[PDB]
Amino acid sequence: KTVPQKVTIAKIPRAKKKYVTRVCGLATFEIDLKEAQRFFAQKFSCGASVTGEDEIIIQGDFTDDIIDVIQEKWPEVDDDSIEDLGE
Ligand SMILES: [Mg+2]
Ligand SMILES: [Mg+2]
Ligand SMILES: [Mg+2]
Ligand SMILES: [Mg+2]
Repeated sequence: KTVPQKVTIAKIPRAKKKYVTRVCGLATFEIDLKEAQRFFAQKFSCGASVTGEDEIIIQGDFTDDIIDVIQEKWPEVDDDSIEDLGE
């Protein structure tokens, strides 16, 4: 319906690695993005930023393993509810 009248601002870091991994939709599971950002940063020892309403950016390509990491950390994310958009 009507899109909310609302302004958001976010700083987004320059990518220093060959890739960045963008994670969207954790908030639709009521996962707190600050908690998620902390987990990813500590888990991977790479930079992680909250960059959108429902969006986290991780420095590095973690697409081969991040689905299993997310599902282990937040097991409410069932197999039918998470996917790599590059595949
Ligand atoms: Mg991959
Ligand atoms: Mg692997
Ligand atoms: Mg899995
Ligand atoms: Mg798809």
